[PDB]
Amino acid sequence: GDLVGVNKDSYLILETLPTEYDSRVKAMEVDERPTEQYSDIGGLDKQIQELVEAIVLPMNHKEKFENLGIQPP
Amino acid sequence: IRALDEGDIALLKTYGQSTYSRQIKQVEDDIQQLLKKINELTGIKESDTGLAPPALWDLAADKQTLQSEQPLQVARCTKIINADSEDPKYIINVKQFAKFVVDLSDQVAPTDIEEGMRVGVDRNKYQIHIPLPPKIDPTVTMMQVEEKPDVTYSDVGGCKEQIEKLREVVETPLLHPERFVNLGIEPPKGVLLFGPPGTGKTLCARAVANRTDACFIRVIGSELVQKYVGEGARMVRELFEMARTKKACLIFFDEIDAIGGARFDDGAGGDNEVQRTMLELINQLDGFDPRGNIKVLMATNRPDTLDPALMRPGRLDRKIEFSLPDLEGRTHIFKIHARSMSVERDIRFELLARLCPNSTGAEIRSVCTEAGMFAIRARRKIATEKDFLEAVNKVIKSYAKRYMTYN
Amino acid sequence: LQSVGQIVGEVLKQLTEEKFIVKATNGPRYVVGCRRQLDKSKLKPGTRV
Amino acid sequence: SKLPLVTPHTQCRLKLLKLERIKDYLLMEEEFIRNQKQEEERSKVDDLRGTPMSVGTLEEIIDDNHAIVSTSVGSEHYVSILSFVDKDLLEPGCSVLLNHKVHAVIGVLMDDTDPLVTVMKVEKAPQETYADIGGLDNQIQEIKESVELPLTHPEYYEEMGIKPPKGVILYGPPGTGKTLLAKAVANQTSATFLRVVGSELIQKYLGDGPKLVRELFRVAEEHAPSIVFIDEIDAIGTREIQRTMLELLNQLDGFDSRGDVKVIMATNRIETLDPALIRPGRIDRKIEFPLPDEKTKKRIFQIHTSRMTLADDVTLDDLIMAKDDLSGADIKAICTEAGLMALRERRMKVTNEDFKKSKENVLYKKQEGTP
Ligand SMILES: Nc1ncnc2c1ncn2[C@@H]1O[C@H](COP(=O)(O)OP(=O)(O)O)[C@@H](O)[C@H]1O
Ligand SMILES: Nc1ncnc2c1ncn2[C@@H]1O[C@H](COP(=O)(O)OP(=O)(O)O)[C@@H](O)[C@H]1O
Repeated sequence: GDLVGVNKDSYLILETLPTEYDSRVKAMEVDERPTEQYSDIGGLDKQIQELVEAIVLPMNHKEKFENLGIQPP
Repeated sequence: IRALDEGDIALLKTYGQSTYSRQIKQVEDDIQQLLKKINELTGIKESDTGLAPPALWDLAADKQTLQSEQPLQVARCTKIINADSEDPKYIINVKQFAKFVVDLSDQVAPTDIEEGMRVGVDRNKYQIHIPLPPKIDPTVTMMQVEEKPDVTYSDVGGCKEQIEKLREVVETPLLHPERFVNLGIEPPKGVLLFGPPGTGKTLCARAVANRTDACFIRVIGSELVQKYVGEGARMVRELFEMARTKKACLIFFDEIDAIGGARFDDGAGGDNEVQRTMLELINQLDGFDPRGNIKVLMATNRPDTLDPALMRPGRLDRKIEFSLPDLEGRTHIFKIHARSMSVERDIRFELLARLCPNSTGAEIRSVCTEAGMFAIRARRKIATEKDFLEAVNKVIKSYAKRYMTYN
Repeated sequence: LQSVGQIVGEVLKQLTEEKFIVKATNGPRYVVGCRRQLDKSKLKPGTRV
Repeated sequence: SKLPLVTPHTQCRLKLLKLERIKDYLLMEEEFIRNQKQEEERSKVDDLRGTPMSVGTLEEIIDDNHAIVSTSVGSEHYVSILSFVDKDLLEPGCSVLLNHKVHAVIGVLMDDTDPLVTVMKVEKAPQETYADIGGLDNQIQEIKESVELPLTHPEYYEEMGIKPPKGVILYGPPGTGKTLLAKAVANQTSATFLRVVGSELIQKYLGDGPKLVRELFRVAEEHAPSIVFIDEIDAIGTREIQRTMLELLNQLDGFDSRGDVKVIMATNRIETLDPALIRPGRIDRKIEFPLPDEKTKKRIFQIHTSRMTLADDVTLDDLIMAKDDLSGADIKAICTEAGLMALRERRMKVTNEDFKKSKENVLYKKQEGTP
């Protein structure tokens, strides 16, 4: 299940290729990187903290979770 | 009674004839056979081709280009390998044919080629040389109006506040961005139009499209509702991409009640697919990624029926009500409709307006037309107040149209 | 680089000791033969060749 | 083209004389045709389009002479357009002839797709005329004023500044001649006739209803002067079906400018019609088709029995009399069954008693129920 470039007539593999998922799938990823600050959200501070501790903290550290032994959400 | 024995039909069709029968049926068979002989003799009719006027075309340039250029195939680009950026290599997809690894031509440049991008390619080496525009679905691109309707805001009667508030959003920021930017305000980007049928909502949409000066796309409920799943959502994706291509654009949904129906689940899944399409729309209007300079107009006869997320401000910021016209509005629309006709100068229109019950503007145009037919059926070249009163009577009594349940 | 690929395909009824029916992948089926030296008893309907 | 209409129907030598006149003319056609250049233009163009030429579909036009074309294998090709191709005749979805070797666009092919609506284009109105209908004079003037006069003479309305009426509903008990009147007006003004029967626009597929009505209006406006007939609108008229209603209502009233296509909609249950579809703005002409009265019934009897051989004793008045109990279709049924009854007893000349027992038996089969 690998992507390889072969000879157009003799079909001999003469290149390996990076796996291509789909054009749409490549469209889904974010490249513009929007700029809305957390301070721009008002009143939702508790929910913001919930989402941050659920998502960002597993990204940044992974040590405070493993030191406990928890599976991050 | 015994059935018709062969002798009985024989005598039936023999004794009862005139002394002409044989001649005229034989002559009719000759009609048919001579027609067929004429048809076979003239041959079939030439169906022909294009072939614009003869003096217009050809030149040896045609054949020279035919024998000199290349019939490029079209391929989806993908995954610029960019292994060393001195020769990047690309992947191409020839639909239902193959997938290739290729390079650019001596003409095109790496900056000219992006991922996807729907490039063109030669037919035997499959080297890439042409920048082609992306595939817009034809049933989405014909949706662009391409022709302004012959209606202006002056043709809309009575709804001064409605037209003012709608022009504040769909026309003013495009015409005068300076007012908003120098005051530092963000204008609304979504206007919903609601009211009873025949009050002029589609007329206001026509006026906006005539005065828009930007890219205006009409949208109808039937267009979005495909049969196959996700296809309507796909078309709305392409429609919003098309709107993004234009430097600002106006999107009009007529009778969004066709798709915006509130989500329900317990009906064995319900319509669902229409809900999925309106969900893709509800995301496109405001989801991830800013919408852009896309101002959007919806008109519907059932404002309450649409899903609450669609009513939500930020996607539908300003909601406008077209109620049944008042007496002044009825007079104004009667004037507007009577502008085009050949009528008496002394038609006291406000009388006709106060004879009118709670009649929509469609009723006003209908009664004006009925006066037109009264005048024409009378062959008179001037419509008179008597014609207008008969038209009022006809229209009103027709709309009114045992009934012993009354009092 | 001089090597040339070979078309894969499943086989079908053998008509004789030499001629077989092979269903070349998703493509059409052909009447072909064993080269000279391969087995003959092992080639039964359903052998990838 | 078609033959002239010979208008004696009794077997008389006038009918003969008209016939042999027609035979004379067709025989001159035969004579003339039997009693029997641009090689430069052909040698350039029809040799540039070297045979054979493939048939494909045009998707987009990019440059003045460059366009994208797909073919039946599904591949996509950016090809050039030779100058002789009429650009204005080219649009997305158009069938295009292509050079076999280099796929270059070499001309537009007249459309042969969209089969179903191509069939319902019928255009086969000429079986009837205003002649075939008798006594529906008020209805005739109404529909003439609404749809026929604007097509034949839009000059009156344009001079008056009037935008012509843009919708007609016909209603009444069945067999009163609504379909006949629609076909007759289609015959009087030779504008293309479109007929679609009610429930047939209701479809299992979610899109097929609104899609079908959209394509029918598309083909109607493509034919330009056209009349579209929806009989038994009640089937749709009285979410998905309501969405087809919304599509039809917006195709009538909504965006864009419709132009010249006229709409006739026939219903048997007008009072059950939903308020939306009966638009005062669009549907300003509602034409009732009452059960025929004595004069109208007499006219229908004469029209239908005209082609039948009749005896002297037939007193049409006793057939006409009593009340407005029946319609024109029932009258045709009486005429037909009287013909059969005369045939059984071996009359090729139907008599009064034949019609008497015919009307009696029809009234027997007319309605039912325990006392
Ligand atoms: N206030 C008005 N001024 C002028 N014309 C009007 C007015 N209201 C209605 N009309 C006429 O009646 C028709 C109303 O259609 P409209 O209400 O726009 O359809 P919809 O209800 O589907 O939006 C228009 O074609 C217009 O000519
Ligand atoms: N006024 C009339 N003149 C002649 N024929 C009529 C008349 N009314 C009804 N008919 C007969 O009835 C049939 C048409 O019925 P119609 O009312 O048009 O059907 P529908 O109710 O489906 O519209 C025709 O065959 C026609 O011969």
